[PDB]
Amino acid sequence: EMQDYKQSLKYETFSYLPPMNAERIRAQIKYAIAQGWSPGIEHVEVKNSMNQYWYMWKLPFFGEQNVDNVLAEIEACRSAYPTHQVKLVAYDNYAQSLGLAFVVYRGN
Amino acid sequence: TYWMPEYTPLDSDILACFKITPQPGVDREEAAAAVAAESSTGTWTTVWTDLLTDMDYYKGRAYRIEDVPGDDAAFYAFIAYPIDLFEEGSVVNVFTSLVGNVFGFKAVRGLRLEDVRFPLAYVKTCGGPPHGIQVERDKMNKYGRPLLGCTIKPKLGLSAKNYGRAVYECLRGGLDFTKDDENINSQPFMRWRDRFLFVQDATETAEAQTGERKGHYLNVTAPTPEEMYKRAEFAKEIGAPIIMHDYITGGFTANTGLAKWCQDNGVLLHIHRAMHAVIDRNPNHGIHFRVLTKILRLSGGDHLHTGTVVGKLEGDRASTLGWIDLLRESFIPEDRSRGIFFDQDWGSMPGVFAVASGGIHVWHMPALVNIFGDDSVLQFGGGTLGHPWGNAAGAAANRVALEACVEARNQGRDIEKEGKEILTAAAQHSPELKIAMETWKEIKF
Repeated sequence: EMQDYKQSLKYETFSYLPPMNAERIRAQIKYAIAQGWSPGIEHVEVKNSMNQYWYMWKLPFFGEQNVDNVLAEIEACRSAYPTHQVKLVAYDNYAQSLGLAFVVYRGN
Repeated sequence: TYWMPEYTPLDSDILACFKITPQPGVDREEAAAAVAAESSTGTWTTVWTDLLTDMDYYKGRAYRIEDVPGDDAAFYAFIAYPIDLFEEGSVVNVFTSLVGNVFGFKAVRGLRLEDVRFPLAYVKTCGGPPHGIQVERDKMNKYGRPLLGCTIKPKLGLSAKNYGRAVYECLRGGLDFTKDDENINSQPFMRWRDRFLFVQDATETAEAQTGERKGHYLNVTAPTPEEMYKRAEFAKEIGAPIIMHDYITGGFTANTGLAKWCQDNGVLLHIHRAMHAVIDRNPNHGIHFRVLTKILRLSGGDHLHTGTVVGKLEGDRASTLGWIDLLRESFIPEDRSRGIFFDQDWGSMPGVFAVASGGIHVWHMPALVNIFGDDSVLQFGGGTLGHPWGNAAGAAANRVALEACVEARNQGRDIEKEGKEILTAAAQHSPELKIAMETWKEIKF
């Protein structure tokens, strides 16, 4: 009855849960905005996932209150870079940190 | 000469709050004055050399007495000490001056140091955390959740290579960190250089297979400073990102040196509080853990064990939450309900990760996430190593539980109220979590 643990690459926060659908992604964007954090989108080649510096997609979405626009930009970033990993972050200016960061598409 | 109820403390003064349980009949003001004297000048009777000095300036002064709510046999004495009584950048000197002799005072039944106000001008002279929470998150590339760790057991008898095997299996399953026990230094069954080498191999192997940064708190607590620094240097040499020190048993001089070295060499510093309960448990005699928390933040560490909060009853948690704020926040206002006797300003000195450890398992996850929030390290020993499918599976169960609680929290759910449902739903996608839940469910007969 013991089950063997199957090893695979992971992608930091939320990567131990099933990948997020639109509804789950929207809920995270809404959270970040409610905390006063600025959403941002980044992408990178799969092999370079551990890079500290991923490519920025456009600029962070400062003052952005519209969850659907952020999700649309995630999808647009995917379309522009269909083989890349795509990450959502949320900048916290007071902490000089990220309140949230997770990989939306794990790459291919 | 030491009871000065009209004295207004200066913003540069160090302040102390002592709970004094006097011998019945001893005048409160006299006892307060006596504690001020012993902790500054030591004496009441003038000798000729005193008259060579500015006696009005160079003394502690007791400036306020209060009742202790609920305890008629004790009172609080508030004492102010000019900043110049102390060596700068020296928790050793501040501590020695305040607590070196006064706890033996025969006119009290007990003395408890409850809190110490370190003025900003003194805080700026201390090195503080080598990195602190936000820099550590940047260096490890970890955001949006508490960090997860595990202490390897048994504490005795494993070879370096076998110990490394345990480390490897925990890390590959999803823990961010593993930890040396406080008692693991260099023993015949596992010499430190071998431990460091096999642990670093384990760390590198798990990091490669997960694509997440890993570390292991390699204990550099040692017989002498030379040995401590040699062990720290070797960790740096081999690429280990984090080391550990037992700050109370190795001691404050050693700790402060090591923290400066870590700041200078980019190595993170996990602090274990071994022996704290010898000093901090008795409510009428000793030094409250909140003082030891301030001392560590100034001496320096990037993580500090704080207690788990969940291990106390609901009405008994406030003091713990108070010292967690003292450890992490920039400014902590006075709040007697939480045992904070003075406003404490840290200015720009970074905060330190609060480490929850001791008897916790997956069912505590909702409460831990709710109470500690993201800037915490949650350590699961028995709760990882005791998983029926082994350490990788154990780690993965804790990681899934953690991530499910964080996602739910972010969605706006009341995760303590809905904890069982949140965990149950996550367990439908994680066999490892499902059986972990079975393993540690409290069975009531």
